Amino acid sequence: PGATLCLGHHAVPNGTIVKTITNDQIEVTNATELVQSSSTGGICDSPHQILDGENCTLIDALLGDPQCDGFQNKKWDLFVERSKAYSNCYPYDVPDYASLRSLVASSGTLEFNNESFNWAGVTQNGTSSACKRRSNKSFFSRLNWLTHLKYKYPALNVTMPNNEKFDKLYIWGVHHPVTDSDQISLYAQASGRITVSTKRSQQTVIPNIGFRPRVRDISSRISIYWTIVKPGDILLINSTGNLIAPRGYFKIRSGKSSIMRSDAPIGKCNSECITPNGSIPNDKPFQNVNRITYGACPRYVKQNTLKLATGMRNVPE
Amino acid sequence: PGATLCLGHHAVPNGTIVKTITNDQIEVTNATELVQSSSTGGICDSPHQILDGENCTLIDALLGDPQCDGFQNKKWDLFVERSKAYSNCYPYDVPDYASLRSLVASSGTLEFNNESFNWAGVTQNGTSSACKRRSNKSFFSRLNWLTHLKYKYPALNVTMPNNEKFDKLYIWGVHHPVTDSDQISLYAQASGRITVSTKRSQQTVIPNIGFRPRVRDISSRISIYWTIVKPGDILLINSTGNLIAPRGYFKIRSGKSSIMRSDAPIGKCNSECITPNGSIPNDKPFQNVNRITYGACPRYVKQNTLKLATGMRNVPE
Amino acid sequence: PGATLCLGHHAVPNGTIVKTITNDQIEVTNATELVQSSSTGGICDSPHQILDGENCTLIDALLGDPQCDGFQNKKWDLFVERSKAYSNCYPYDVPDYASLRSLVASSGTLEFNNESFNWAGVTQNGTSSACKRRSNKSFFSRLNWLTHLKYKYPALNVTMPNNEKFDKLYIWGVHHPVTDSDQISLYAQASGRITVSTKRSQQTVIPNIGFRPRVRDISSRISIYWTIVKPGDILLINSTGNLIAPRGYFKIRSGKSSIMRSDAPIGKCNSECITPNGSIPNDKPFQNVNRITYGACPRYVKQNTLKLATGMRNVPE
Ligand SMILES: *[C@@H]1O[C@H](CO)[C@@H](O[C@@H]2O[C@H](CO)[C@@H](O[C@@H]3O[C@H](CO[C@H]4O[C@H](CO)[C@@H](O)[C@H](O)[C@@H]4O)[C@@H](O)[C@H](O[C@H]4O[C@H](CO)[C@@H](O)[C@H](O)[C@@H]4O)[C@@H]3O)[C@H](O)[C@H]2NC(C)=O)[C@H](O)[C@H]1NC(C)=O
Ligand SMILES: *[C@@H]1O[C@H](CO)[C@@H](O[C@@H]2O[C@H](CO)[C@@H](O[C@@H]3O[C@H](CO[C@H]4O[C@H](CO)[C@@H](O)[C@H](O)[C@@H]4O)[C@@H](O)[C@H](O[C@H]4O[C@H](CO)[C@@H](O)[C@H](O)[C@@H]4O)[C@@H]3O)[C@H](O)[C@H]2NC(C)=O)[C@H](O)[C@H]1NC(C)=O
Ligand SMILES: *[C@@H]1O[C@H](CO)[C@@H](O[C@@H]2O[C@H](CO)[C@@H](O[C@@H]3O[C@H](CO[C@H]4O[C@H](CO)[C@@H](O)[C@H](O)[C@@H]4O)[C@@H](O)[C@H](O[C@H]4O[C@H](CO)[C@@H](O)[C@H](O)[C@@H]4O)[C@@H]3O)[C@H](O)[C@H]2NC(C)=O)[C@H](O)[C@H]1NC(C)=O
Ligand SMILES: *[C@@H]1O[C@H](CO)[C@@H](O[C@@H]2O[C@H](CO)[C@@H](O[C@@H]3O[C@H](CO)[C@@H](O)[C@H](O)[C@@H]3O)[C@H](O)[C@H]2NC(C)=O)[C@H](O)[C@H]1NC(C)=O
Ligand SMILES: *[C@@H]1O[C@H](CO)[C@@H](O[C@@H]2O[C@H](CO)[C@@H](O[C@@H]3O[C@H](CO)[C@@H](O)[C@H](O)[C@@H]3O)[C@H](O)[C@H]2NC(C)=O)[C@H](O)[C@H]1NC(C)=O
Ligand SMILES: *[C@@H]1O[C@H](CO)[C@@H](O[C@@H]2O[C@H](CO)[C@@H](O[C@@H]3O[C@H](CO)[C@@H](O)[C@H](O)[C@@H]3O)[C@H](O)[C@H]2NC(C)=O)[C@H](O)[C@H]1NC(C)=O
Ligand SMILES: *[C@@H]1O[C@H](CO)[C@@H](O[C@@H]2O[C@H](CO)[C@@H](O[C@@H]3O[C@H](CO)[C@@H](O)[C@H](O)[C@@H]3O)[C@H](O)[C@H]2NC(C)=O)[C@H](O)[C@H]1NC(C)=O
Ligand SMILES: *[C@@H]1O[C@H](CO)[C@@H](O[C@@H]2O[C@H](CO)[C@@H](O[C@@H]3O[C@H](CO)[C@@H](O)[C@H](O)[C@@H]3O)[C@H](O)[C@H]2NC(C)=O)[C@H](O)[C@H]1NC(C)=O
Ligand SMILES: *[C@@H]1O[C@H](CO)[C@@H](O[C@@H]2O[C@H](CO)[C@@H](O[C@@H]3O[C@H](CO)[C@@H](O)[C@H](O)[C@@H]3O)[C@H](O)[C@H]2NC(C)=O)[C@H](O)[C@H]1NC(C)=O
Ligand SMILES: *[C@@H]1O[C@H](CO)[C@@H](O[C@@H]2O[C@H](CO)[C@@H](O)[C@H](O)[C@H]2NC(C)=O)[C@H](O)[C@H]1NC(C)=O
Ligand SMILES: *[C@@H]1O[C@H](CO)[C@@H](O[C@@H]2O[C@H](CO)[C@@H](O)[C@H](O)[C@H]2NC(C)=O)[C@H](O)[C@H]1NC(C)=O
Ligand SMILES: *[C@@H]1O[C@H](CO)[C@@H](O[C@@H]2O[C@H](CO)[C@@H](O)[C@H](O)[C@H]2NC(C)=O)[C@H](O)[C@H]1NC(C)=O
Ligand SMILES: *[C@@H]1O[C@H](CO)[C@@H](O)[C@H](O)[C@H]1NC(C)=O
Ligand SMILES: *[C@@H]1O[C@H](CO)[C@@H](O)[C@H](O)[C@H]1NC(C)=O
Ligand SMILES: *[C@@H]1O[C@H](CO)[C@@H](O)[C@H](O)[C@H]1NC(C)=O
Ligand SMILES: *[C@@H]1O[C@H](CO)[C@@H](O)[C@H](O)[C@H]1NC(C)=O
Ligand SMILES: *[C@@H]1O[C@H](CO)[C@@H](O)[C@H](O)[C@H]1NC(C)=O
Ligand SMILES: *[C@@H]1O[C@H](CO)[C@@H](O)[C@H](O)[C@H]1NC(C)=O
Repeated sequence: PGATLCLGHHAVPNGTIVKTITNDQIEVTNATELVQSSSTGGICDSPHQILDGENCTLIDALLGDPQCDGFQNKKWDLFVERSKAYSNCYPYDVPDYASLRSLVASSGTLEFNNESFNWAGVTQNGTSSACKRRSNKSFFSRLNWLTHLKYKYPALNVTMPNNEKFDKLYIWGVHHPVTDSDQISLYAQASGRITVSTKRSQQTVIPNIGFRPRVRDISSRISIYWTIVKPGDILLINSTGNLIAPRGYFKIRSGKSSIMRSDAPIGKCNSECITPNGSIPNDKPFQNVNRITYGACPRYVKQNTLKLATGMRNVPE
Repeated sequence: PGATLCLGHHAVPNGTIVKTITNDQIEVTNATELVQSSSTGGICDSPHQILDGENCTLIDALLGDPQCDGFQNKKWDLFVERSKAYSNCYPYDVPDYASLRSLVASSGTLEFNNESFNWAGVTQNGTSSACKRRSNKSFFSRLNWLTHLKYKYPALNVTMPNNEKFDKLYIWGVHHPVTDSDQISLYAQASGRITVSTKRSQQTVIPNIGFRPRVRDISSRISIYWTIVKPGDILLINSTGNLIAPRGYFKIRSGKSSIMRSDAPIGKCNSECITPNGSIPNDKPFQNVNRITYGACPRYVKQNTLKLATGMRNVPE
Repeated sequence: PGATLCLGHHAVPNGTIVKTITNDQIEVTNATELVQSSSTGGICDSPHQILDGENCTLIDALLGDPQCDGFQNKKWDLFVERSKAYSNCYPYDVPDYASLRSLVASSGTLEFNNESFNWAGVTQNGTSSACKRRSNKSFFSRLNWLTHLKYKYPALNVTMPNNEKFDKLYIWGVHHPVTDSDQISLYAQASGRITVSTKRSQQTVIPNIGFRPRVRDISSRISIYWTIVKPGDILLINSTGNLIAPRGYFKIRSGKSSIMRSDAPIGKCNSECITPNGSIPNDKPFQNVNRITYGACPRYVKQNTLKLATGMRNVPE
């Protein structure tokens, strides 16, 4: 009689369909998903330092809009900007806004140091009803609106050396009055011109008098500029009117900081990978949640699912 | 005696040489080409909506050059710009020309709506011998050259609200006269200044009087600018001279539209993939016709040919 | 008794560890390194034409700084800029500096042709103590500082046609005086304005009078601009003061030329691939020396080492 000895392999009743080089649909005993397609819906507050902008854009927190005083000197790994954020100060624009936003986001700090600028012969600390704190007329916290003193505005020619070991970021502005009579009532002369320079750079800006549409009841504008001053260099401000003066400088650092637009709530939890949709697990190599990511994240791909076989071909009985 | 039974495989007299991981030249029984290397030489007019610019650049058709009146309100999937195209109106430049061209190309429409701007106290509809229609002096169809009325040009301070559900694109310009006497004869005052603003943006432009080389016998210039006005925002134009005024707005859409430089003829045929060389079949995954493509196109690669084996190794008798 | 016949394969005592799809560490009999991780430390002077900038930036050699007279009309495949390089002429800036540097680097030539500009009614060849040659006051070699003649500066309205078969690059500038009295003592009128145009382009620049920090004892500045003039086009310079005039044009070529920042010494040797660290062998497909490369170079990758098996699995006795 003898015996029979059969060689074989396992199978399962419930196999999984995968793709190969030669077949778009072949059943294997087991597979694992390589694309992360879901988020928790919230941004975990750990392990990255998250700063929720709430009502404030980064630039409003920089300039010191009345709703953003809580942000002074704060640092972040990720600044989260909300779609509802709105400005509540004097109407302004920033030529190159995207660049200033980027460079501050990347620096990751609003650390500010006051400096004693000698604004000889002018009135300091100008305020406006378009920028209230506690119903008092106010202004951007980090800027100094200079105006005439006893109907004179003598030329400014003011220096601030950088004797630090680090770079300084200066934010400053030019005021564009609505009319020629406004120009005279504020600055006591028919126009201005502002030149801000260092040993290696120069910027001159001309105020442009005229009407813009009313925003928070103001038809004038402020235009915001910035200047970086290296160790051993010197800031020189030379102006005859219309200067929205710096009060000091911001520290500028380098590191891993960034900014993200999201309306996702911040939660008490721990996740390395942040998207605008919320944090996502990062076990998988790929994800199709969002191209926008921050941290140790799977790579964004177009596919919904990619199944990696983890077993043999399934050949059921 | 018994029998002999031989196992074997086919071969062909005429095999094809392919590349593998271990051999740059191995003969197989059959192969297929994966790189499309030829075009028909013409651009098929289907299934994309093709607009042949003929003598007109997109920007000339936008502004309304005399040779481009046939283009009014036309739409396209692909605007085809010809190398022979030339301007036949007042000499102009567009700071950022590439961006205006891109944004209009991408929008895919020249749909224009006239609006009633109140140009109180000036002469409208200025014309020039450098921009003829039917030998009559004329001007860009979408722009309004304003000049003095009875040797006065009172300040303009004109508003146009956007109460639509869509964005409006405004095209406007500044006239740079050749001389101080030209400035006075056109605008009745020594210079101009133009500020165009919205609630969220502002542009001011200064005319610059002086000689440029003659183009179509004109040594002055026009510089072209644009402004996008969102729903609920308001256009404000404030100027004292030198304004080349808008007559209305263009619709701005988003979609699949673009622009291509080509001298290929347009034919009555159907092809999904367009290159400057002409339409190409899109059965193959790769092509080496042109990096510039539009539609469902193979991907551009450097290789002339890539042969995919579709049979076994060929081992002839 | 009979015989025994055993089939087998070789092995070595000293195998090499490689990575595969299924194992990060498997021993093979032999392998070869695919990542170049070392340089010689010097830049080989062959086979590319190397131009060592020594104390000169490319832009200083272009303008004709006193330390850069040896560079006149030189050509390069690779211009090497040293970190110690410094300027020793009148303090200047170049709006778009990076672009002018790039376009000259890419052109690969400082070939300069003088032209006879008719500067009727002004003093030519102005010099300064901030730009010495042999202790004599001097100026940038390729620029012409125009000033008043007998306390007059009549308007300039000067033409230079391009009747060549090639494009011309013109470099020119605007002088920004420190004070209103300086403006008058140099140019005999209260301000300037410079318009440089062609048939297809226009640039106007306004001088901006004021103090900048002293650099080589000068608080004024020069701002440098450029203009390309095509065959058949015409350069037109129209100015009333503050013009730092061109003396001629540079040739502009296209080809394989570039620029690199490096402090590596130049040696007498032959290597196709240049990095800032020095030349590297290019036998391997990859390298981790520097992302910055010039010539026939391996591709930059993050890995230190990638070992390609060149033998079987090593199974020692
Ligand atoms: C089909 O094939 C897949 C892939 O091989 C198998 O999935 C693995 O299953 C094993 C055994 O259950 C898993 O091992 C466990 O992993 C946990 C950590 O999870 C990591 O990866 C997952 C991915 O989903 C993430 O959730 C997470 O962030 C981690 O990165 C460990 O915590 C587990 O530990 C447990 O056992 C150990 C034994 O020492 C103890 O220390 C602990 O007490 C603990 O209880 C465990 O190691 C493995 O993660 C799975 N891999 C993947 C990729 O999912 C399936 O099991 C297989 N299915 C079938 C039916 O055969
Ligand atoms: C060497 O190997 C290649 C690849 O396997 C073989 O090429 C295939 O040959 C078959 C049979 O001739 C082709 O099948 C036919 O395809 C036509 C559609 O063409 C598509 O792909 C080509 C690519 O060149 C494009 O021109 C075109 O845009 C399409 O995307 C069909 O129209 C044909 O239909 C005919 O038969 C069917 C049968 O039902 C009928 O419905 C119709 O009446 C009609 O007459 C047909 O299906 C196939 O396209 C080829 N593939 C490729 C990639 O070229 C070679 O045959 C082989 N050579 C040898 C000697 O063995
Ligand atoms: C482990 O596996 C590797 C890869 O197979 C083997 O390395 C090869 O070894 C052979 C024989 O020594 C080498 O052949 C020689 O190449 C020289 C040119 O070098 C090129 O590549 C190297 C890469 O390091 C560069 O240095 C160089 O820039 C070149 O691009 C030739 O000059 C040699 O010529 C000599 O022999 C010929 C015979 O005709 C004569 O003409 C000359 O007189 C001359 O003396 C020779 O051809 C080959 O380059 C190596 N390849 C690589 C990638 O390194 C190892 O040998 C093997 N190790 C073991 C223990 O088996
Ligand atoms: C130049 O044109 C602009 C735009 O048309 C004019 O601005 C408008 O000025 C009026 C009058 O001051 C403003 O009216 C005010 O509206 C507020 C808000 O409702 C109200 O509280 C005030 O009592 C007053 O009615 C109007 O808001 C403003 N419009 C815009 C769009 O800014 C400007 O007056 C013109 N200048 C001249 C000199 O004519
Ligand atoms: C750059 O800073 C300097 C230094 O303050 C400014 O120059 C100074 O400007 C003032 C006011 O414009 C000048 O005073 C005026 O002089 C005229 C001439 O007699 C007189 O009529 C006026 O009543 C007034 O006194 C002053 O002379 C001048 N100083 C120098 C050294 O030139 C300059 O304005 C600043 N630039 C900018 C853009 O702000
Ligand atoms: C400032 O310089 C420019 C450039 O040299 C001068 O422009 C030139 O002006 C002359 C005289 O009007 C133009 O001549 C005309 O040429 C046309 C075409 O052949 C002809 O039909 C007319 O009868 C006349 O001869 C010339 O085209 C023009 N050149 C350029 C390059 O634009 C300008 O006159 C100078 N301004 C002053 C105030 O000197
Ligand atoms: C922005 O729009 C406003 C409103 O039209 C413009 O302001 C107005 O400009 C005119 C002409 O410059 C001023 O009239 C002039 O007043 C002087 C002073 O007495 C007089 O000598 C002249 O004969 C003439 O009548 C008008 O007062 C002024 N209105 C206001 C409210 O300031 C302004 O020019 C526009 N800006 C631009 C850049 O166009
Ligand atoms: C406007 O402000 C600037 C910046 O504070 C003033 O520039 C400074 O001017 C002084 C006086 O000319 C310069 O002093 C000189 O220093 C050199 C080098 O040590 C020395 O050789 C001279 O004998 C003299 O002491 C100083 O360098 C310069 N500072 C800077 C940073 O540029 C300018 O004077 C002010 N203008 C007015 C009208 O007040
Ligand atoms: C562009 O080039 C033209 C041609 O040279 C310049 O125009 C000319 O400018 C001069 C000086 O500004 C004018 O002469 C002046 O005329 C007035 C008016 O009577 C007189 O008071 C002065 O004493 C002087 O003679 C000349 O008339 C004028 N020519 C023309 C045809 O307008 C213009 O300045 C140049 N533009 C630039 C930005 O440099
Ligand atoms: C995460 O957020 C993104 C961005 O909003 C979502 O992608 C959008 O999905 C909508 C449909 O819900 C589409 O209309 C848009 O085209 C998508 N936007 C972009 C920018 O691609 C995405 O669905 C979200 N994913 C998850 C898993 O929540
Ligand atoms: C399609 O058009 C392109 C662009 O003109 C052709 O590519 C050029 O070919 C010429 C030689 O005829 C070269 O001198 C240029 O360097 C190429 N230009 C570019 C931008 O790469 C191409 O040959 C055409 N292809 C076909 C199949 O017609
Ligand atoms: C070649 O030069 C590069 C650039 O300086 C070197 O890369 C730097 O290495 C230092 C450490 O020595 C790091 O701190 C920097 O982050 C690196 N710089 C950049 C820009 O990546 C590199 O080490 C040199 N390689 C060799 C083989 O000499
Ligand atoms: C943000 O603004 C809204 C009103 O727009 C207000 O209800 C809310 O209290 C503000 N949040 C903070 C944190 O100030
Ligand atoms: C301006 O305000 C600050 C407080 O913000 C104060 O320290 C300073 O004395 C004020 N200066 C003047 C001139 O009013
Ligand atoms: C285009 O211009 C040429 C002359 O340059 C003319 O022959 C042709 O008729 C024009 N085409 C159209 C469509 O107007
Ligand atoms: C300007 O021209 C248009 C026709 O293009 C006409 O409707 C309008 O009445 C003209 N306006 C004036 C003020 O001449
Ligand atoms: C470069 O400058 C240094 C001083 O800064 C000098 O020692 C050296 O001789 C200069 N080199 C050349 C080539 O002129
Ligand atoms: C300017 O200098 C050059 C030499 O660099 C000389 O040829 C020319 O004659 C000088 N011109 C004047 C007007 O001084």
